[PDB]
Amino acid sequence: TNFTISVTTEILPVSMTKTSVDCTMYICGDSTECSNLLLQYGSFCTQLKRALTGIAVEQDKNTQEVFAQVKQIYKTPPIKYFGGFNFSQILPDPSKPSKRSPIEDLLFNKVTKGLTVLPPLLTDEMIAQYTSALLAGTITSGWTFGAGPALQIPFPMQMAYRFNGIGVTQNVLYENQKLIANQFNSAIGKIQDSLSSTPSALGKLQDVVNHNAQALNTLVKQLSSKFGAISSVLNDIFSRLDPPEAEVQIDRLITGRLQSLQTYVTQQLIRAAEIRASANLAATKMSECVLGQSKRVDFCGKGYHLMSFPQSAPHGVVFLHVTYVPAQEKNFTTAPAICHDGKAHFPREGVFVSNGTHWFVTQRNFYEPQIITTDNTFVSGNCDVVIGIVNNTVYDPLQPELDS
Amino acid sequence: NVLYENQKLIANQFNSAIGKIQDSLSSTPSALGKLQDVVNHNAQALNTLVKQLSSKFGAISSVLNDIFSRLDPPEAEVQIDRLITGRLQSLQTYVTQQLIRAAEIRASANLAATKMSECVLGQSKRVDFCGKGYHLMSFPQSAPHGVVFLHVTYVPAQEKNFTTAPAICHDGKAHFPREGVFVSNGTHWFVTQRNFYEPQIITTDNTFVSGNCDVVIGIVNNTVYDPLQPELDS
Amino acid sequence: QGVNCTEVNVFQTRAGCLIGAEYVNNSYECDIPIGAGICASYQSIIAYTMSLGAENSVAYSNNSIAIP
Ligand SMILES: *[C@@H]1O[C@H](CO)[C@@H](O[C@@H]2O[C@H](CO)[C@@H](O)[C@H](O)[C@H]2NC(C)=O)[C@H](O)[C@H]1NC(C)=O
Ligand SMILES: *[C@@H]1O[C@H](CO)[C@@H](O[C@@H]2O[C@H](CO)[C@@H](O)[C@H](O)[C@H]2NC(C)=O)[C@H](O)[C@H]1NC(C)=O
Ligand SMILES: *[C@@H]1O[C@H](CO)[C@@H](O[C@@H]2O[C@H](CO)[C@@H](O)[C@H](O)[C@H]2NC(C)=O)[C@H](O)[C@H]1NC(C)=O
Ligand SMILES: *[C@@H]1O[C@H](CO)[C@@H](O[C@@H]2O[C@H](CO)[C@@H](O)[C@H](O)[C@H]2NC(C)=O)[C@H](O)[C@H]1NC(C)=O
Ligand SMILES: *[C@@H]1O[C@H](CO)[C@@H](O[C@@H]2O[C@H](CO)[C@@H](O)[C@H](O)[C@H]2NC(C)=O)[C@H](O)[C@H]1NC(C)=O
Ligand SMILES: *[C@@H]1O[C@H](CO)[C@@H](O[C@@H]2O[C@H](CO)[C@@H](O)[C@H](O)[C@H]2NC(C)=O)[C@H](O)[C@H]1NC(C)=O
Ligand SMILES: *[C@@H]1O[C@H](CO)[C@@H](O)[C@H](O)[C@H]1NC(C)=O
Ligand SMILES: *[C@@H]1O[C@H](CO)[C@@H](O)[C@H](O)[C@H]1NC(C)=O
Ligand SMILES: *[C@@H]1O[C@H](CO)[C@@H](O)[C@H](O)[C@H]1NC(C)=O
Repeated sequence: TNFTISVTTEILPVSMTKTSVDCTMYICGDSTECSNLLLQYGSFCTQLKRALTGIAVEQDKNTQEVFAQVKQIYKTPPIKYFGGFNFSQILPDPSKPSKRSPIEDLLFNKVTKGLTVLPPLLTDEMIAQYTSALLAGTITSGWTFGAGPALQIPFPMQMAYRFNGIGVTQNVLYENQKLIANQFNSAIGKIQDSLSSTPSALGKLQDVVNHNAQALNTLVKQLSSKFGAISSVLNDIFSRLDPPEAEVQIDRLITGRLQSLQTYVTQQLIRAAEIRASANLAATKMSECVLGQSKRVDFCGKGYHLMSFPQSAPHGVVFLHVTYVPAQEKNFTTAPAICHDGKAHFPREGVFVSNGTHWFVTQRNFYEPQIITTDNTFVSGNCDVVIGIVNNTVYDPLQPELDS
Repeated sequence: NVLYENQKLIANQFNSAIGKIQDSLSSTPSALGKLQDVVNHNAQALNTLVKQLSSKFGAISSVLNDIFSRLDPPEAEVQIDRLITGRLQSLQTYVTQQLIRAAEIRASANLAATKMSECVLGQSKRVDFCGKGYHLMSFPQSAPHGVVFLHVTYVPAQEKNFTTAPAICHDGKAHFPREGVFVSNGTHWFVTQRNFYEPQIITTDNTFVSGNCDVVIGIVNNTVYDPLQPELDS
Repeated sequence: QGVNCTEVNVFQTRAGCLIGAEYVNNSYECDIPIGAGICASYQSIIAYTMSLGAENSVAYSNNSIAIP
């Protein structure tokens, strides 16, 4: 008999910090003789550089395909009125010079040698602009901007279409539009307070950052490993040991460093494959949950899915899944059919409902009792085939027209 | 109904689009760029495996026969062991790279299988899953180490401004469209679908009554045509 | 990458300074990505900010609709 508007957050990583590995000065440093000895090891460093560049361009492609979904940038109208609905938490703040939403700003604040950190092609600014354009397109044109050109639509019309897509009539929208707006604002405030008060809500991105930092620290610390040699310093071996054996010691040290580098490359490739799968999932969620209404259960949040609001996250994307949750169920009596003059009547789209004395028809997702007429019912067969049929009359709207 | 209205126009547009994209496929090498990059990665792996045989791995020669016939056996065994473990490490690196590439290829093949299960053998209601816009159908094609789907999609065009109302208040009752929407061209109100412009007279067959019109916001006043009164007048 | 050329057509970016390409205030479609909000392209070689797309501010109203 009642409904609740709930906002849930889903965090999906996009990519990581791009890393470039220089084999020559990490394995052998500035020693010319060590570099000459490493030239007899083949094309290991070239293969690792090719793999790292492939991983970097793969991450760039994933970031491009998860964020740049539309080629048209949409701007919010100067009037921020949507029938009493509030959207200042997800809209960018003109006061902030970063042009980011307060939710986006809080999300950014909550997330904190031979290695060069290559900056991503898309930084925070244009990613935030992309999210703002997508939010404007989905708040003004609905899902039509993802289906071609922008087709403007009022916000109540878009909401009525969305609830009609999940089998809820638009009559309950106009009766409790203020209630829907107040529930949406309360849910937005509650989820903002929850995300502000929960440091563990960003576990995936923090775990990815910590794993990358630990991998970098481990690779740094492997340089001090002796690997069975007399010392971990190449210059000490060169200036303190005879070359005949010192070359064997250098070979052992460089093959130990090469094995550590191979382990790091395999770990990076596995992590990149996992993040690519996560980014493909995030792109699917962006294409389905945000750019349209999805009838899939549990794909875009708990319960019936209405829409999703994308937000910019550090090395990730956060979806604000606003959903429909029924509540306050009430006991009622059903009927397989209605027997009238030997004919069985079945509801066209609803179900027969009874409170104990009378019988009505109502929707499955909401209690809207209506008089059983011939417009919303169809006749197919007689009453002796069905089991448990009840006895009731069917009101004919055409009858009073010729009664008088 | 609009499909039967302009079936020849739809056929001509489909044929023109098919011919245009067939001409564009020959002039665009970036379409098969993923397959070309896969082939290039395969060739690079073969080149790396070939070049790994030229590596001395800190020894004096890259041929084990030369080491066996050139150097003293009590330490030639150690030299051959070093060459064996170096080439074993190279082969292990190649095997791990092939396994990662196999995982990526298997994920892509599973995605392609899902796409052909969704929008090839049937109609998928997903938005932009396998085609920009309202996807209509896809035409599967065969490619070397790849698959190409000729996706056909529905793209609306030539939008027109109109005035809409949430409902219509007639005789103290609010009328809501069953599947369409109320639009106005300036003087009269008409009902049409959300994807095409097919105006119609406001009739009770495609509208339902639920409550009165004082609870709604933004309603306008207009009459509702019902053919029962003209039927019963004569 | 990350090496400041002040202690080594100059345009200093976050990733690093670009030598040989001139910065252009106007923005076009990128061809060769670089990163840190900048990239280079050939037209002479020039560098410019990314073009996110054509600006299209749709007129929004609570009673206006657009029917294709
Ligand atoms: C359905 O639930 C909502 C709240 O979940 C009810 O709205 C409340 O109504 C009471 C009195 O009508 C007010 O005092 C509260 O402030 C309302 N809450 C909110 C959040 O606005 C609503 O009345 C319920 N409807 C039915 C039919 O029970
Ligand atoms: C929408 O929500 C924002 C944020 O909750 C509201 O802004 C608050 O307004 C009250 C008084 O109007 C101030 O005391 C708060 O400091 C404001 N908060 C922020 C973060 O600015 C806003 O009033 C709501 N309504 C509209 C129409 O924007
Ligand atoms: C079941 O619902 C019906 C419809 O609301 C109830 O019938 C009305 O009941 C009220 C108060 O009992 C009367 O004032 C109306 O005159 C009744 N309507 C008609 C058409 O007779 C019915 O009472 C409900 N049954 C129970 C057990 O609550
Ligand atoms: C509901 O109506 C049906 C039909 O009017 C009733 O079924 C009749 O029951 C009597 C005795 O029980 C039989 O003699 C008739 O042959 C039945 N007719 C049919 C068409 O089945 C049924 O009894 C009624 N139920 C109640 C509870 O009154
Ligand atoms: C809106 O559309 C209606 C129907 O298409 C127009 O009504 C017709 O207008 C023509 C032009 O003079 C008349 O010849 C017809 O007799 C009208 N039909 C009816 C049923 O009245 C109407 O003029 C249009 N309004 C505007 C502002 O263009
Ligand atoms: C639309 O129709 C309604 C009902 O026919 C109008 O409401 C009535 O308006 C008259 C004068 O405008 C009042 O004397 C009545 O008391 C109103 N009745 C009710 C139930 O509110 C409404 O004014 C019409 N709208 C316009 C713009 O003319
Ligand atoms: C709809 O817009 C008009 C201005 O065109 C405004 O006066 C009215 O209050 C708006 N209605 C709602 C419900 O926001
Ligand atoms: C509809 O009107 C708005 C402003 O009134 C305008 O910006 C828009 O271009 C119009 N639509 C068409 C298709 O001309
Ligand atoms: C490079 O150095 C100059 C002066 O040494 C400084 O002004 C400039 O900010 C530096 N560039 C960066 C990117 O820090």
